[PDB]
Amino acid sequence: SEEPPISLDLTXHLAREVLEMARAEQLAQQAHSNRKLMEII
Repeated sequence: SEEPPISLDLTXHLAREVLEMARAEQLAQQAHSNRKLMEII
């Protein structure tokens, strides 16, 4: 019910998944896509 905030702490760790991976995949798509468009113009 009330517990140590276990899910949150673990989210602390796997933020390297859902924030670093997510943010990286965004930077990747928005690098290469943007750089393709930019490379065109």
